[PDB]
Formats: sequence, structure tokens, C-alpha cells
Amino acid sequence: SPTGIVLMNMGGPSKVEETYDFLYQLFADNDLIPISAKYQKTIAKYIAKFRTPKIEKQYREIGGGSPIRKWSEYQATEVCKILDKTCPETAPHKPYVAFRYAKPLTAETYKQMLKDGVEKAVAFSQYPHFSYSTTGSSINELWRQIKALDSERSISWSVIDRWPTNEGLIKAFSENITKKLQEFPQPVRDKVVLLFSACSLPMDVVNTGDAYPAEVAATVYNIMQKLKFKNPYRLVWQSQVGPKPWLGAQTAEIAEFLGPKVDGLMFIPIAFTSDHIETLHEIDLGVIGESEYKDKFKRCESLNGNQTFIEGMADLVKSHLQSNQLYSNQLPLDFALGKSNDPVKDLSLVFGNHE
Amino acid sequence: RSPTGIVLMNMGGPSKVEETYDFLYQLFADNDLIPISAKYQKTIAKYIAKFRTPKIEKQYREIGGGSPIRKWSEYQATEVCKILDKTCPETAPHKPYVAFRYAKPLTAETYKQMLKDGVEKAVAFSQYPHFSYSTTGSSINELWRQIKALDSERSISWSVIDRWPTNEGLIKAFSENITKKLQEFPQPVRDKVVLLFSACSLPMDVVNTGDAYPAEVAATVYNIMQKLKFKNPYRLVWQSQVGPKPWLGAQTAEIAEFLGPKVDGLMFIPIAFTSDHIETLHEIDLGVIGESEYKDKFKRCESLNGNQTFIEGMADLVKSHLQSNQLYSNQLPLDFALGKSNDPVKDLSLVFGNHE
Ligand SMILES: C[C@H](CCC(=O)O)[C@H]1CC[C@H]2[C@@H]3[C@H](O)C[C@@H]4C[C@H](O)CC[C@]4(C)[C@H]3C[C@H](O)[C@]12C
Ligand SMILES: C[C@H](CCC(=O)O)[C@H]1CC[C@H]2[C@@H]3[C@H](O)C[C@@H]4C[C@H](O)CC[C@]4(C)[C@H]3C[C@H](O)[C@]12C
Repeated sequence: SPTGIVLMNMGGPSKVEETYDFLYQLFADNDLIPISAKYQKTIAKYIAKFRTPKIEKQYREIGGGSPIRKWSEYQATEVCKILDKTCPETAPHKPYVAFRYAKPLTAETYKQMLKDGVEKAVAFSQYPHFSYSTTGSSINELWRQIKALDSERSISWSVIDRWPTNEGLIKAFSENITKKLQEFPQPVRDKVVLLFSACSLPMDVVNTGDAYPAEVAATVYNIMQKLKFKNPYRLVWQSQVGPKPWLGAQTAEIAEFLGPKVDGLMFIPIAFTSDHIETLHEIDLGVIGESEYKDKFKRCESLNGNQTFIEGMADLVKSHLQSNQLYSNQLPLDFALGKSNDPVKDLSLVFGNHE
Repeated sequence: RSPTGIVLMNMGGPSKVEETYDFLYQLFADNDLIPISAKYQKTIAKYIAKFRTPKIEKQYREIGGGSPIRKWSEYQATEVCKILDKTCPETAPHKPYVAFRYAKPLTAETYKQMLKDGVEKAVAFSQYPHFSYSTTGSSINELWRQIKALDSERSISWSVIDRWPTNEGLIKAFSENITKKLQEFPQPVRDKVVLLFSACSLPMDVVNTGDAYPAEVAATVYNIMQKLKFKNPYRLVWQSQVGPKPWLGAQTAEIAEFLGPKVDGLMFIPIAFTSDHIETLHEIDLGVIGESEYKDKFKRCESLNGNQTFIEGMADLVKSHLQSNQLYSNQLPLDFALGKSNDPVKDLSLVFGNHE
């Protein structure tokens, strides 16, 4: 009886070649992308090819790959290597990764787990901050992928659906921020403004009651507490695209408006745990590199393989499994408020034993 | 001994219905709050306040004859100053003042009282635990103007407590009231009651300036939910939205009606102010709750008001501020860099500190 530890997120293409199919999946989405009716399938192809050149340039501009997959797997591995030493009752812990839109997709990793012999599996959403658009979709696909590949409930699932202030996280973001603050002249240090940048969200998700904005803010404040508020800081938002209004102080505009007003400025990837397109591209090449004030624009190191961070992830799964609950008590609220053309309508059915 | 001045500050409300017109004119004249026109803001304010005064006036008669803000402010100042007198003998006697941005006594009024009383050291104590430029930033700008206008000698040395989202007593007091209000729900349904932390909302173009408010409210929310051990589901929501512009949501009213038939109970927690006011006694008590069909599984958490744990926590907040010689937090220069104002402070180190 081995235990599946499944790191989940929306993923990125490990290689430039995987960009079309990645995009197709995203635009084929039920929930998020505006549904014609049945016709995502069709029209999603008609936009993936349209947008595949531009996003391909980008991934090539950072080394021809999204680092999400390697970093997901690597994390999932050291987690289980501590897990198998820390929770014997649960061992063996077999690491897995399953992305909502990149490879390996949810179906592709479910069948691997089924041939592999896992009996209970932990859907460990790699987002410390639940949003229905992220950790909701990843769950709602898992349900579809449970009714298909497993209509007689061989694998018993739970889900770590958020962890905004796990202390390995909070602590790893400090130290990192402090050590990235030491790259600054030193008479400036304490006046560098820590700009915490989270991927944004349409206002129409925000206005449903989504948990994501406040849960990000909880992580920021906890960091600044351990930093004893040495520095100024603001939580701002990046990655706005499309025509509808999105959330709150666009990261790029704030840095411009501040550039000629500040001795310096640090960017913090507050809402993801490894480098990906948002860090290596949008900030490094896009917000920092295309800027006059680039010499005072520095970015804090992403979490990735941070020893302190991975151990904090370890104790999180450790304490999730040993306290034997299937999901946080926010999750029924999350799904009652979220909007989706095909939703989990009972998380009791989805997680736990049902053979 | 000379007294050191402890000045609770917030927008205020009209103590009596006859102050409604003055209060509304003050509010609609404040271009930091509702930007209409560089030049004619104060004539236009005159009109709007003539127009909307009888509607607001009836609303206050419906909750009992006026805003209890002033009463609770002055009561908190007094109870806090009397803790400081035992706590901070070095700056005793502590003399309590209140100064409201639009109500009476206004900040000009309260300043003049302070000069006359001989105060030489004063703390602008913003009663908002969550800084917003349109409340605390605007209030700081008002104080600068009264600095120049009434006190060019710089008789008064000012500091400001410009925020305090996770003061311990405030967290605790909220947790005690939430737990206490939850006793009024049966028990098999208690852990299912949804705690809706309801904060007054922001126009999105204010949010989009990088205003500090929404994220700081969320810090209080999460800290409270930590003290409660996440026993209940909770969401942070926003009320008091008006009119055409997109505001921050979700909206308290529409979230409660959507959730109504799906929930065992809703609790509304007045997370962003410290006493009863129109928001709680009218908009929540009478509107979202009084007029709902699920109104018997709807309850509001008691405001902090005179809560001792909250008052003791405010006392420590001031005591810690005095014994620190911080004129203001490390956030304030950033607040002012991003805030939008036609008459901003510009140079907070001239505003606060000795310049006698
Ligand atoms: C005359 C002045 C514009 C002069 C100018 O700068 O060109 C205009 C600008 C906005 C106007 C005001 C606003 O429209 C609000 C009020 C509207 C009422 O019709 C009369 C008084 C009232 C207060 C107006 C008086 C006058 O029409 C104002 C004051
Ligand atoms: C008086 C005016 C319109 C009243 C009416 O509909 O008749 C209303 C519309 C928006 C209101 C404001 C916003 O709702 C937000 C703030 C909420 C605070 O509780 C009081 C001041 C506060 C700044 C409000 C004061 C005032 O009553 C306003 C300005």
C-alpha cells in the first residue's frame, strides 16, 4: 500500500515544443474560458495556433523551457524522501506531479498511479493560496478523472487545498528577502520597498467571493512580521490580460510610477513556489530589463529547492495525513461560491474511501 | 504638568440629526475622498449636501437619533488615557481628545482646544486599524493644514499611529465577540456558521493605486481566524458600495443573499471599524439582516465599542508607540507616494516631530 503525493498546479511546458497542446488545453477549459456551448474544443484550436508563436518566443527568451515540471518533481521527491522517514505508517510515499494544462496532465498521471499500485493519494495543490480558478479547477478535473479512470473507487483521495502561512514557506521567503536585500548599497537597504507580486485574477472571480486575494495578503503580512517591518512593502498583482477589469495595482505600473521615486525596489514571487514564466520573463526581462531604473530593480530568489522550504512542505503533508481529514473546512464554502459549468457537487463523494 | 494629547481620529458621524448637513458638506467637499473638480468642489458639495441631507437624516432617526461614533470615540479615549496614566507616568497626565474628519468636533475645532489647553506633545491616533489614503491619508492632510493654519510656531509636537492591523487586544476582542455571538446559534449548526468579515469597500480606482487598505484588513481577518483555530468557514467581504463605479467585492449584501438558502447561519463581523455606526446599526442590522428572508439564521457580531480587551489593547498600542520614538510607520512615506490628492502632505518629517 504505497501513498501517492501528487503536487498539482496549472503547469507550464517543459519544452518549447509543448506550447501548442498546453495552450489548447487552457482554451479548451470549460469553467474559466467563456464557453460558446459545446464548442471550446473547436474554437480552442483556432486560438492556440494564433497565440503559439508569441508565447513560444517567450519560453525561448528564458532558455526554451518552463521550469515548473522539474521543480515540481524535484520538490515532490525530497518531500517523500522526508515523508518516508517521517511518517512510517504511510510509507512508501511515491511522488507524483499532475498539471491542469501542461504535461503530465491529470489523466496521464492518474493511469500511472493506477498501474503503480497507489491506494491513497494526496492532491497537494502547490498553490499556498486557494483560488477557485486554480485549486478549484485542479479539483474539478480530478473528479472527472475519478469518475472515468476509476468508477469503482480504488484510490482514496484527500487534498491539501491551501497553506497560506506554513512556516517553512513564511521563513523561506524571509532569509531569501533578507539575502536579496544585502545586494543593495547598504545605506539604502531599509528603504527598498518590498513589492510582493502575485498573479492577478479577473474582478469577476474576485467578486464571487474567491479566497485568493485575502489569503495572499495573509502570507505577505506574516513575512513582514518576521522581517519586523524593517522595510516598506505593498502587495500588488501581475499577469493581467484580456479585456475585463482585473485586480488591484498592476505590478508593472506600480514599479514605473515608483522607479524615479525610490532608492530601489524588490520583487517577490509571493504566490508560487518555483521559477516559471512569471518570474524569468514578466519580471526579469519585462518589468526589470525593459526599464531605465533596472539597476535599482532587483528580484528575490524563487523558492524552488530551498531546504527550509521543502522541510516546511514535509511537515505540512505529515500533519495533513496524520490528522486524517480530507479537506479544509473552507472548501465547501469555496465550491458553493465558485462558478463552473461542471463542478464537484459533493466533496464527501470525491475524497475519502468509497470502494 | 503639561498634558500630552491623545487624539482618536476617524471620519466621525453626526451626533444629532441637525449636524447631518454640516457633516455631509464636509464629506463631499473633501477632494481626497470623492474627487469632483479641482476648483468648484466646495460649491458642488453645498448642493449635494442640501440634496441628500433628508435621506441620511431619516436613516439616523431610524437607528435612534444619530451616530454613536462620537460617544464611543470619547469613551475609548478616556478609558485608554486612564490606563496610560498608570502605564506611562513619563508622559502623564494623558488628556483625551477626539478629532473627526467631517463630524464635530472637527480637527480644526479640536486643535484649537489643544493649543488652549497647553498640549505640547500629541499623538494623532487613527482609529482605523487599516490604513487607507481616503480616510487616514486624508485625515493626515487635514492635520497638516491645521498645523499651518493654527500653529505656525509648532507649539505641538505630533506623531501618528497610522495603522495597527494585528494589535493583540483587537484580535482577541474580536475573537471573544465572534465566539460569543456564536453561542446564539444552536450547536449542531455552530461550526457551519459562515463568518462573513464585512469591511467597508473601496472604489476600484482607489484600490488600483496600491492603497494599503484591502490587504491590511485581510491580515486582521486571518489573525482572528488563527485565534479561532479555523473552526468555522469564513470570507472577507465588502459593504457600503454605492452607485455606478466598480467597487471592491464581493459585496456583503449580494453574497449573503446568494449564500442564504445554502447556509445554516451567517455572522457579519464589523471588521474595519471599532464601534457601532451607520454601517452596523442601519446597513447591516436593518438592511442585510432586517430585510432578509433568512433573517433568523442571520446574526451580527457585537461591535468592539467598550470592550476592555480592546481598550487595554489600544492602551498598549499607544504605550508602545510613545516608548519608540517612531514618528510614523515605515509604510507612511509609501502611502503618500501612491496616494492621490490635490493638496498632499509632501514631507511627513515636517508634519510630525518637533519643529518649534
Ligand atoms: C459656473 C461653473 C463653471 C464656470 C467655469 O469654470 O467654467 C459651473 C461648474 C459646475 C456648476 C455647478 C454644478 O453644476 C452643481 C450645481 C447645479 C445647479 O444647476 C446650480 C448650482 C450648481 C452649484 C452649479 C452652478 C454652476 O453651474 C457651476 C458652478
Ligand atoms: C451621501 C452619499 C449618497 C447618499 C444617498 O444615496 O442619498 C453617500 C454615497 C456613498 C457614501 C460613502 C460610501 O458609502 C463609503 C463611506 C462609508 C462610511 O461608513 C461613511 C462615509 C462613506 C464615505 C460614505 C459617506 C456617504 O453617505 C456617501 C458618500
